[PDB]
Amino acid sequence: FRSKGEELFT
Amino acid sequence: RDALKPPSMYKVILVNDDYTPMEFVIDVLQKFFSYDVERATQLMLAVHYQGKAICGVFTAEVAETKVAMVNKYARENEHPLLCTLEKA
Repeated sequence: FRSKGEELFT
Repeated sequence: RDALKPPSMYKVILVNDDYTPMEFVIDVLQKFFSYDVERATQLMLAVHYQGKAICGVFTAEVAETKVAMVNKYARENEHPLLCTLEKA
């Protein structure tokens, strides 16, 4: 999948 | 026709793709499989890094409803996220 930079707490 | 005794069980599988946002998959896991965020995120990552993962194992009817709901929810949100079933 694609991240959007959050991120990520795991 | 056929027989009796235990039902056949089915694995609900999430498949990886390059376009569904991670945040979205996490949401799916909480929404449709009762995962908390922590477990949901780890499972999303299992999918992300391994290419597929088992979200749950259920009786055929329960499994099919999950899969149908997951895929409908993905399309309605314009994501290609694919949920599928496998006989356990």
